[PDB]
Amino acid sequence: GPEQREIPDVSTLTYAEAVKKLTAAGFGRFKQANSPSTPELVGKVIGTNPPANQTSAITNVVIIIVGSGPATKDIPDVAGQTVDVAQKNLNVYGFTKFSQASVDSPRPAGEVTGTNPPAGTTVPVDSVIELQVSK
Repeated sequence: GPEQREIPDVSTLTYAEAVKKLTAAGFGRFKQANSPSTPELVGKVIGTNPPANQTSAITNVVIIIVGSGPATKDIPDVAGQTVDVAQKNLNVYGFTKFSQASVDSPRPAGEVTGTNPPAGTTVPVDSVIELQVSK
């Protein structure tokens, strides 16, 4: 038997599968990374550095990359309503981290004038949205 062990091809199906089977293969040295990719493949391994078809020495660090599917949303238009009410509606369908930018109030005041990124821009929901409010 070689010092190299074969990497199970169940990794492709799920990270959980990868780890358990690879653990049963004798590997205990891992390096994990995840990269944003096609959301419908979230949680599965999208690639390992040691191949599933070749045998790799068990002294090797297995670099396992997980397919990460982030929650992203387009910032909607909720301008024309109050800062408090706008954040509330937007939060339900969008983001939880807000920042406020003061813009000059000609006629509207207190009400949301718009968003920092142009409406329709899709960004990670974990990212901070800046709301343009009439000071």
